[PDB]
Amino acid sequence: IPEYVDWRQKGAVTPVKNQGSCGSCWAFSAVVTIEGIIKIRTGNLNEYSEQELLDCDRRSYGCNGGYPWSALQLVAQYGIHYRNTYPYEGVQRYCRSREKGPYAAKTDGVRQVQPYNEGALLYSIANQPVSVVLEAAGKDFQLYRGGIFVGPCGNKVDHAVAAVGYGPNYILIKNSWGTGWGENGYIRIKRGTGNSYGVCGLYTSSFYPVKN
Ligand SMILES: *[C@@H](C(=O)O)[C@H](O)C(=O)N[C@@H](CC(C)C)C(=O)NCCCCNC(N)=[NH2+]
Repeated sequence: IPEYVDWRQKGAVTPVKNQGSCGSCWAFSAVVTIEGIIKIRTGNLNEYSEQELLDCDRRSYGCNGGYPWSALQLVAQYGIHYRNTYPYEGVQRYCRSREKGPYAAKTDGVRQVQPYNEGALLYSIANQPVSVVLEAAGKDFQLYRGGIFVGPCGNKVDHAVAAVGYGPNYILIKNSWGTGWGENGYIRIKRGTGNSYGVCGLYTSSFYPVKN
């Protein structure tokens, strides 16, 4: 795998989004991986519905948090609608996937990256955007403005995001806190420290969709 990966340069990453006050990051994270794998497999970049996963993933807890894996499993089981068809409302409502017509995309399955292994995650990122989790509760992370972020941060993960690239000393992360946070909505998080957890627990729980 190469020294640098940046799926934005490959046209596989949609504009940065803002989840608002709702604890829906798990759905945003899942959607970035779906947008990426559909572009990789089909050549088209489309935006998908975070709101649909928020409403319809019965394993997750709406705006009270949830599971990227469960959201990805829903897309493999059933499918997902375009964002335009099922736009983001920032509040969990009744699942409306039966009343929105046929699904726009469908995946084949969901695979977990071997946890607590930076190279395994880099290998995954070299193939496609990956859903990852990190500790975002620290003000150091909350106030991040740019550069390669080293912390301070612990490994009490609480926030799902998406890894869309990497370089020799960082992993490139698409956050869901709007374009005014970080580097136009992104953070570069230091890698190569030899911590198994990853900086801010970044290697704790990583999933990606499979699409034949
Ligand atoms: C993300 C956010 O917008 O803050 C959101 O809180 C979330 O997805 N949290 C996850 C933490 C990481 C993705 C690991 C989470 O805590 N999920 C667990 C489900 C919520 C807890 N239980 C209940 N019953 N609500």
